Amino acid sequence: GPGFDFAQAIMKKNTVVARTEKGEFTMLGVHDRVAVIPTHASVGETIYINDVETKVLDACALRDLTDTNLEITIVKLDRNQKFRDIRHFLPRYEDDYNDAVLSVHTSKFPNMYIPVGQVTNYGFLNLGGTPTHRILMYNFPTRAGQCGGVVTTTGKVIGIHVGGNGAQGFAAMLLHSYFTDTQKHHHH
Amino acid sequence: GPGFDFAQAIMKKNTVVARTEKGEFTMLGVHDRVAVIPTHASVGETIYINDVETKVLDACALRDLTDTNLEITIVKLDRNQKFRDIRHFLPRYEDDYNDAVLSVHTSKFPNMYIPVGQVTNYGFLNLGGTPTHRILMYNFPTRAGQCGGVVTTTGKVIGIHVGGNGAQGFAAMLLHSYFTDTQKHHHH
Ligand SMILES: *[C@@H](CC(=O)OCC)[C@H](C[C@@H]1CCNC1=O)NC(=O)OC(C)(C)C
Ligand SMILES: *[C@@H](CC(=O)OCC)[C@H](C[C@@H]1CCNC1=O)NC(=O)OC(C)(C)C
Repeated sequence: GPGFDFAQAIMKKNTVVARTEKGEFTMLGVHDRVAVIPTHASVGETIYINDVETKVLDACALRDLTDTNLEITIVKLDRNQKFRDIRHFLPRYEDDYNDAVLSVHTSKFPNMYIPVGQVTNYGFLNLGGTPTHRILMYNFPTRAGQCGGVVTTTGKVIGIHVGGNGAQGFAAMLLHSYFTDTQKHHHH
Repeated sequence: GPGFDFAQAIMKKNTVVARTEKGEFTMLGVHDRVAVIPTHASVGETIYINDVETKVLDACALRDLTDTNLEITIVKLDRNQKFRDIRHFLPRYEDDYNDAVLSVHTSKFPNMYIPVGQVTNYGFLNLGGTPTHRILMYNFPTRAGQCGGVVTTTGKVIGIHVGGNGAQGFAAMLLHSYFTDTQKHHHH
């Protein structure tokens, strides 16, 4: 019994449509003015958020300690509204999951929910020719237009959709420690 | 709070993918080997059901007593499996509804759910140049590929999706009396 109600609460308060030179993506807002988007979106210095041109104050394309793409880009946005803080719904650790929902919020699909079933910690993925780590996999035929879609179970936001091979879909994990209010160094 | 669980139970036991010369449509099975599909599908003497070629034993393109298109075609299929009988979930009368779900089951979207919000008894619609009666309307930007999609609230199957103008979506009603085990006359 997929957590449709939870998915819908997340979509309603915590997603916007983002558009870059690469097209539209569902965008999950995490806290304050911080959101995520797949790294293949190629975030620049500005982005459209619900068709409003918006200054990108920071964009961090995450990579692990092997210097490998994680496919998550964290963005800080110059806008007035704060996102509801949903960090407490992010998992602490890598995990497998049951009965997940993928939800999309784009111009073409402003509110759509797809039960993808079981989600497994998959690991390595050649993503459009880019070596990528920390991938989650579900046996569902996801399509173009669903990148950035949010993967939830009840009470957890576990990843965002980034790829698919026609039979399976792939999400980059979200972990709680990606967003903890932290320390000082030169990142660009 | 949309009835996602109800929608999912209907999709799981009572839909198949149907494909005609016009493309793929979600197809709702109602009872025995009787199903529905939008009249614009142009059902012939055979149809594909989950990619299996299937004899169409009867196809009745419903019209009202003004001789106007209702956009429902009832089909009787030569296949082994019986549909779970869901006639008791069909409304008796025309009505307006709250918080409906539209669900799609095609090759491209084998399982997708879209909350469309309020559903109003709309009446007349010029559907792709065909005058049509008994239409339901929802303020949601439905797209090509969603025709045949099932419109539910908890406990009722109220219509199938047939059209849209980019801002609103339109479904043809289903009424309980369309499927009551009835009497004798020449219909073709
Ligand atoms: C989401 C982004 C997209 O559609 O970009 C257009 C090129 C894509 C989702 C998968 C496409 C096929 N099925 C999917 O679930 N991801 C994507 O295209 O990844 C790259 C690496 C850009 C090819
Ligand atoms: C469903 C059938 C379809 O896609 O046929 C391809 C021509 C269509 C749904 C609407 C299209 C735009 N938005 C919709 O919600 N219905 C449709 O195209 O109706 C006709 C009468 C065939 C034009």
